Amino acid sequence: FGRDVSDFTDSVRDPKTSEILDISPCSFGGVSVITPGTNTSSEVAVLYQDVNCNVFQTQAGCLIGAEHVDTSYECDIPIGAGICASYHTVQKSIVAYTMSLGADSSIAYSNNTIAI
Amino acid sequence: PTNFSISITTEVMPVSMAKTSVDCNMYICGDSTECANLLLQYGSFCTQLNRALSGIAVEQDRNTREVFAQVKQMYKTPTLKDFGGFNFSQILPDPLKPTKRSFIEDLLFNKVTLADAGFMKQYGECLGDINARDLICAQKFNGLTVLPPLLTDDMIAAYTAALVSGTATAGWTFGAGAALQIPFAMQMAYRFNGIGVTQNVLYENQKQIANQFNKAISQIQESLTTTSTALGKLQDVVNQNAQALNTLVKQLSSNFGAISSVLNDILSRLDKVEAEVQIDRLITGRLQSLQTYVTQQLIRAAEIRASANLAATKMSECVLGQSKRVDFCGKGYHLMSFPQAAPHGVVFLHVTYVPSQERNFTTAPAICHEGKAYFPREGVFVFNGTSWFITQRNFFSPQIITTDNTFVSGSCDVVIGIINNTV
Amino acid sequence: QALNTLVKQLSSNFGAISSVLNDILSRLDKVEAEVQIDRLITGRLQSLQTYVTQQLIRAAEIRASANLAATKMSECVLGQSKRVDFCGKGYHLMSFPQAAPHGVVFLHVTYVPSQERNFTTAPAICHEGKAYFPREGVFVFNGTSWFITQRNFFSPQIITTDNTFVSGSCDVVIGIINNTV
Amino acid sequence: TTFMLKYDENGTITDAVDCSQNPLAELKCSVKSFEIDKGIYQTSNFRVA
Ligand SMILES: *[C@@H]1O[C@H](CO)[C@@H](O[C@@H]2O[C@H](CO)[C@@H](O)[C@H](O)[C@H]2NC(C)=O)[C@H](O)[C@H]1NC(C)=O
Ligand SMILES: *[C@@H]1O[C@H](CO)[C@@H](O[C@@H]2O[C@H](CO)[C@@H](O)[C@H](O)[C@H]2NC(C)=O)[C@H](O)[C@H]1NC(C)=O
Ligand SMILES: *[C@@H]1O[C@H](CO)[C@@H](O[C@@H]2O[C@H](CO)[C@@H](O)[C@H](O)[C@H]2NC(C)=O)[C@H](O)[C@H]1NC(C)=O
Ligand SMILES: *[C@@H]1O[C@H](CO)[C@@H](O[C@@H]2O[C@H](CO)[C@@H](O)[C@H](O)[C@H]2NC(C)=O)[C@H](O)[C@H]1NC(C)=O
Ligand SMILES: *[C@@H]1O[C@H](CO)[C@@H](O)[C@H](O)[C@H]1NC(C)=O
Ligand SMILES: *[C@@H]1O[C@H](CO)[C@@H](O)[C@H](O)[C@H]1NC(C)=O
Ligand SMILES: *[C@@H]1O[C@H](CO)[C@@H](O)[C@H](O)[C@H]1NC(C)=O
Ligand SMILES: *[C@@H]1O[C@H](CO)[C@@H](O)[C@H](O)[C@H]1NC(C)=O
Ligand SMILES: *[C@@H]1O[C@H](CO)[C@@H](O)[C@H](O)[C@H]1NC(C)=O
Ligand SMILES: *[C@@H]1O[C@H](CO)[C@@H](O)[C@H](O)[C@H]1NC(C)=O
Ligand SMILES: *[C@@H]1O[C@H](CO)[C@@H](O)[C@H](O)[C@H]1NC(C)=O
Ligand SMILES: *[C@@H]1O[C@H](CO)[C@@H](O)[C@H](O)[C@H]1NC(C)=O
Ligand SMILES: *[C@@H]1O[C@H](CO)[C@@H](O)[C@H](O)[C@H]1NC(C)=O
Repeated sequence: FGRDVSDFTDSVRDPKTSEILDISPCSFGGVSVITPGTNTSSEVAVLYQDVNCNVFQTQAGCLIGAEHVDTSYECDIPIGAGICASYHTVQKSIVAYTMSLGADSSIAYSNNTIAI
Repeated sequence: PTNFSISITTEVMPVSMAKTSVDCNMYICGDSTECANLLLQYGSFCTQLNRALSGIAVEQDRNTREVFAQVKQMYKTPTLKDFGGFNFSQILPDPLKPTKRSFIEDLLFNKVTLADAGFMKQYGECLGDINARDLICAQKFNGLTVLPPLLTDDMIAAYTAALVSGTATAGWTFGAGAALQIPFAMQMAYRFNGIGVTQNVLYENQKQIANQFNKAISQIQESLTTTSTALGKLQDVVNQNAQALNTLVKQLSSNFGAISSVLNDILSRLDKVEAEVQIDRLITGRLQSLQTYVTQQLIRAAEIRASANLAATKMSECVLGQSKRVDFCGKGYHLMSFPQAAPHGVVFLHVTYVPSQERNFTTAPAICHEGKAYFPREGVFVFNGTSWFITQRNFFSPQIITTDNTFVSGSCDVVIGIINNTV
Repeated sequence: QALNTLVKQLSSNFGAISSVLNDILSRLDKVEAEVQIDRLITGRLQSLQTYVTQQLIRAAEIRASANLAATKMSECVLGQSKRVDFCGKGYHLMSFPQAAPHGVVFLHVTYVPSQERNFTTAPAICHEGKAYFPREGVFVFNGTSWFITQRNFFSPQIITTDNTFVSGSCDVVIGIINNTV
Repeated sequence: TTFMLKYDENGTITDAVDCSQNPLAELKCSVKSFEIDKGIYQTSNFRVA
């Protein structure tokens, strides 16, 4: 048999046909559930942390059950890595988007003028 | 003092740590499908731990939001990077550069050696190349995961760039709702006005001040590139956050009063009734370990929150205005500050004013002109060597004594040390 | 929620046959039931210790918040503070404290400039060959002549010897526009 | 399987959920409630049989 830094069998020699086999856990990864609220709707969006995979890939993982939106609102449901989800009228559905940092503005720089 | 120098110091403050979550059903009672029946009988001990850990996850994002997201307008890069001889390059981003961070922020990001939790460790990576024995693959197999932060490194860099651009262009005015345009010349003159000295020094020695500013920036860059232990407070956070998870992983091989520390061995040699005692012992021990880990994480989160609050206060005061608090922003007299991003922290660059060269002067408390005392308006009289003159306490600027720079009160009998002269 | 969780944590078998006593004591003799009683005591004592630890951790943060509130009261309420973004968003004028359940609410009266106006300006003015630097404020070009005004409110004022101080000559400073005092 | 039963003021069962039918039902089992507010919650990790 074999053992790890934590006591657990990872390598076992096959009785018949000696050949060394690796044993790994079946379950691996992470999953989160995004819901607009039971009172509003019963639909949910599931986000799997460690997968490549209406699917839509984020930096946190592959998020399913929601639709991609190319315009940026403020954040109400803070999904990781800058993505946010909300209930919008697209009937309604869960939509994912990148959070808006702020309002764009530019000020002209001049060496002779001031504002009072 | 007769001469001054411009010094730029650095201050490193952590703002957030690693955001983590645990799956107890996999850490304890791993894939047994028979022990899980006994885990339900022990009670809902897991919901409390997960709820306690979620609060820290929310707080570590609230801290970053409070520290950086202070300006509502996102100002653009002034695309000039040279205002009155003050070279603002190497602090603001360069459009013809791959990364969206400036040179100093890239150097800061290069110093910290993160454990590099890729946030996407797929089953294929942890199932192959097992000979490497990666620690992260060992933690994710036991239900210990690290969540990614809400604000990416690009958005924090954009926030710092907008803050620096607003400081360079707007000045101190953008601390309020609106921002008033002003050149960097009279902005520095106003900063020199609230420090104690007059506006004459800057408009007369702008070249020397700009040269000293550029040299200080270059020296800061060289110190960042050369020094080995600079972001130690930021590296310590990662070093403890990884060490706690590694300790929790290696704590799975302890016999908590049972025959063996590894299940599927007690269940294979003993029947249902006899193995339940050992399973309960192991569950109790591992639950105690999890509770200890959660308690230590909360205790660390308290200090991290305090540091984040201090960093936010220092940003709001030094970055968005001139502070008159002694030894708060920088060592010396505060002039301005520039914020820079850092891994799990923020770095402040404080521009200060330091007198350099001294000169001896004999002085008197007051002067008697015709029988009445002439006390100073603001400053101290000095004996330059030929006659009496009045000058400020921060720079030797001789001035002829007249009725404007002094106020008359009382007679020449109560005050001690009245030396006669003319006004 | 903490108290409710502590109450509902009384129905857990800490390795014993049952989570409710007077049942172990009714089916087992004195010697045999003592083990289960000790197990239950250990589990419930651990629960109590965890509750106390969490309460202490929360009390630390509550004390920090109370200290911050006391400092803000002593500064903003009992005087005018010159700290940026400490009392209120803007320029502090005064504050009023109000009571609240397990807390305090501050009402900060602030001053906020509203309307802007463009003005071209110069660092200094040359009168007869010597520089005339500002006393306090910045010179502006109102449109007809040169005037000096404060940075927080447009109040045109005629340039005289009172609102400026003479130092140096008109060679080192850059941007000297000639006018009269 | 694993179930959650609801008792009214009287001694009767009026509703029940299954802790494996849907991820929303699994989350409801984890929180021990029948109503869920808006937000993102963390359930048990992905399991293979
Ligand atoms: C145990 O018996 C099995 C019976 O299959 C053996 O496997 C065979 O081994 C021979 C060589 O001994 C090979 O030619 C066959 O192809 C194998 N068959 C299979 C189905 O794998 C095995 O080697 C025996 N083990 C020992 C230790 O004697
Ligand atoms: C104050 O010191 C500065 C330097 O800190 C002097 O300015 C120049 O400094 C450079 C660099 O050391 C020298 O090469 C120059 O010779 C200095 N200029 C001189 C001596 O005229 C500066 O002169 C000093 N005095 C004042 C009043 O600013
Ligand atoms: C501001 O500083 C930057 C960085 O040192 C200067 O850029 C360098 O300028 C020198 C002199 O022309 C060149 O030899 C280097 O190749 C430049 N470096 C880079 C990375 O571009 C810049 O010129 C300075 N701006 C001024 C003095 O106005
Ligand atoms: C539980 O039983 C009570 C008592 O029968 C029901 O509530 C009502 O109670 C009033 C007196 O307070 C009776 O006059 C009514 O007849 C009861 N209503 C009904 C519909 O029987 C209550 O409805 C029962 N709850 C259930 C069945 O879920
Ligand atoms: C994972 O997905 C990304 C896109 O998100 C893709 O570019 C990459 O090739 C994938 N990685 C692997 C190892 O398959
Ligand atoms: C001023 O005089 C004192 C007393 O003689 C002396 O110790 C000191 O060095 C002098 N300072 C300077 C700047 O010359
Ligand atoms: C005092 O000031 C006069 C101004 O004319 C100057 O000539 C003299 O050298 C000064 N005395 C000193 C520097 O000791
Ligand atoms: C200063 O102290 C000396 C003794 O050290 C004394 O002789 C002198 O009178 C004092 N001067 C004043 C102005 O008090
Ligand atoms: C100043 O004048 C007074 C009054 O005549 C005289 O007593 C004193 O000696 C003079 N000198 C000084 C240094 O005070
Ligand atoms: C001042 O002038 C600038 C440059 O033309 C302009 O963008 C800005 O809107 C003006 N401000 C006001 C208050 O008129
Ligand atoms: C400048 O001030 C004068 C004062 O008489 C006024 O008449 C004139 O309109 C001003 N110029 C402006 C507002 O452009
Ligand atoms: C201001 O900058 C412009 C170029 O943008 C230049 O032509 C002008 O001379 C500068 N003015 C002063 C007073 O330096
Ligand atoms: C001011 O007067 C000087 C000295 O005669 C002259 O050189 C200059 O052109 C005049 N105008 C300005 C705007 O400085």
